[PDB]
Amino acid sequence: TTIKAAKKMVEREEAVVWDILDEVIREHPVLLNRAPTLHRLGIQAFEPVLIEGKAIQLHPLVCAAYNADFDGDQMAVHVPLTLEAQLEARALMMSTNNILSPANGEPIIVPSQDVVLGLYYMTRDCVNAKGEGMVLTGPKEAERLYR
Amino acid sequence: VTEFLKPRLVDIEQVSSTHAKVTLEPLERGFGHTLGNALRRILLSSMPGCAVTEVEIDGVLHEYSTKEGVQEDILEILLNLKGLAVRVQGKDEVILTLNKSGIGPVTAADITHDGDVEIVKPQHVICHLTDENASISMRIKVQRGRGYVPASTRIHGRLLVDACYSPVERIAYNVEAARVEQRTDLDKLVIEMETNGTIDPEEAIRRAATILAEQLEAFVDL
Amino acid sequence: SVTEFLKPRLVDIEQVSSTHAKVTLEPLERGFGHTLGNALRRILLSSMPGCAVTEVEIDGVLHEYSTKEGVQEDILEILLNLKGLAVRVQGKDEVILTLNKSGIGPVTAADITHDGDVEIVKPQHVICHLTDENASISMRIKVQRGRGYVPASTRIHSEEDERPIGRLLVDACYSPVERIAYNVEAARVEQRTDLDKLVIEMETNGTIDPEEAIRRAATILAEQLEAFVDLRDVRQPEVKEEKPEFDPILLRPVDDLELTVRSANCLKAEAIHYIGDLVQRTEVELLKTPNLGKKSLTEIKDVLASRGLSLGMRLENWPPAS
Amino acid sequence: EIKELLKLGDLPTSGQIRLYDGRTGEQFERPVTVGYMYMLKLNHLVDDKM
Ligand SMILES: [Mg+2]
Repeated sequence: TTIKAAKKMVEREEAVVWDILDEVIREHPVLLNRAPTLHRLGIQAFEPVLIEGKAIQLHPLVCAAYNADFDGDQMAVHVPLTLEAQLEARALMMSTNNILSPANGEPIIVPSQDVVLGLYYMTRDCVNAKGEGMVLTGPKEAERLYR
Repeated sequence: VTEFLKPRLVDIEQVSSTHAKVTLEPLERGFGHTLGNALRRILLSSMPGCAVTEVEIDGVLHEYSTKEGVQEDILEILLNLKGLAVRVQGKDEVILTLNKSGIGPVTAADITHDGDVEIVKPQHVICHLTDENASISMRIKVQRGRGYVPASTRIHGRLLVDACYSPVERIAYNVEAARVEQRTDLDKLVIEMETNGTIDPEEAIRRAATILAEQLEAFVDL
Repeated sequence: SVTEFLKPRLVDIEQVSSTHAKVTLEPLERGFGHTLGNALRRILLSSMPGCAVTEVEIDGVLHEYSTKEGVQEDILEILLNLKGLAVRVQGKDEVILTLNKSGIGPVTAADITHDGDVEIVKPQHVICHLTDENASISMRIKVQRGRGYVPASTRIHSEEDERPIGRLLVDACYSPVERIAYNVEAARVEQRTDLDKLVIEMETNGTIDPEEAIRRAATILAEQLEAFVDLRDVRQPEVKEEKPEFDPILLRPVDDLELTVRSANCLKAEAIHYIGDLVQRTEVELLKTPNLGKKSLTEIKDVLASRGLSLGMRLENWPPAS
Repeated sequence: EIKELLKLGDLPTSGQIRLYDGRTGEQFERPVTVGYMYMLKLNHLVDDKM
């Protein structure tokens, strides 16, 4: 009940502070920002989650959006604090609302690499592979068969 | 301390009453994947159940035909029966007959019953029919085995079929993060399974757990 | 018969060397080969009770970044080598070994002062090289037992551990297994086929014994499996608790407060053993004691009251349990 | 000459060895390439940034 004790507690990191934080950011959006923000996507919003280390994990597709390679490229973060701002960031700049690039109405979130390879290998056809010629009672059936 | 962390699950979601999604939390830093993998490999292959494996339609002694009387090529009827789950108590093997006259579609409710066996979903649409005068006559030999037994290797006249003895239609599991009060991270397991309707999913999970415990029995000492 | 199959067992503990060991489990029906193999590999690599070094302190050292006239390797290399040491302890869960050497020579493992329960696994493990003539190294080594792996800074608990500057904190890396390979093969069993004889080969520190490690891992796996062998809605959350208000200090005796033993025998001779019954001891009911000056009373007021309580309060919660 | 050297060792010439995921326990198809590459560490470690 006193700010001084609050500073003491956050300085001692008693697990109470941990789950309190977990609750307090449960819906609190935040802003990931590339260093040179070329176009409108250079800054976007996300609902954060807690991880370890000092790095900033982020979904791959959106890192292809920023033109954000993983060569050590640093990103800045920005928490919107006033209620209007938070609701705004949820409404406009959350990534799930920007899939069509404002430049060209083509989809900006395109699976670029290391995932297209996966599917392309999956959706291929070796002529005589183990199991050719059967009949399968549904996709789940063939999945069980393959696993 | 060599005394582990056993989970304290939070949910057993039972959407559709045959397709369950269990969650467990927390596990050790690596136990998530190991338990998921062992359980999946057991449930898919090593899980005693019952299915149909031999079929004989007294007209079509062939692996292929176009049998008048229905609008289904024989292969379609065989694939439709391959999913026809059926539960048999202490009996180990039985043939069944399907003399159903009339017009409409063949359902499992028409299957000539036995005293011991039981049909899970008689509403299972076996096959439709010509609009007139077809009593498709077939005998179906079912069995009680281990798991998947493809018809190819079944070759060792007649008409076989790829048996599916295990009662799981599909199973997957995903391991996510799970925080403990200050601990960095642990494995939160999420097992989603869709079963053959002969037994509830949780029943299958506990069955696989028991089968693996019986496997291990000759090692633990407590 | 065709269902409810048989069960495996451990038929051999063949060790091709002092470290490389091989065990053979059989029989396995089908698929249980790879399943059990991978599961046991994961369990083994993950958690096995190890006993590697966790703490050291040498005389001349003030920090692991120092040197010491006489020893060839620097201090940091000595730390790395010590971490490389492999040892087993049997009774206790930690021990303090001592190593004293003087004169030219390669200071190795066996040259430490072993106790009756600690047991070095390989002597020629080189710790350092005393190269100067009258060089002397005398070090103490706290060796503890635990599970898994833990780095150094993550072991911080208080400031008294780092209070002695001579404290050096090697990151404990104890996991007796070093590599675990396995494979299945067709077992020519009594009367069946495709029964899979599983073979597990393990390169280990000579710390853990093969069958010992196997059975420990199997117990771990079986227990962790038992957590949902009968899974249910066991979900934890509950509310509206009624807690015994008294602080756990009251259950504890006087010696659980770091007090002088004289005042301890004094409150002994004045009918005080618990702490919930010395708070039921009025202030006039303390100094009447045989030979309380101020010092024993200093300890009394300090570790009883000055830590938050009073030197006797008219409380009416105790006993809620005694 | 690299092929000859690998042949001197008891390792396959293709420089590709089958594997086994520690998670699944099963194998990968398409024998992967595994060797011993040199790896540095740059003084851009995260402690100086975060
Ligand atoms: Mg870059």
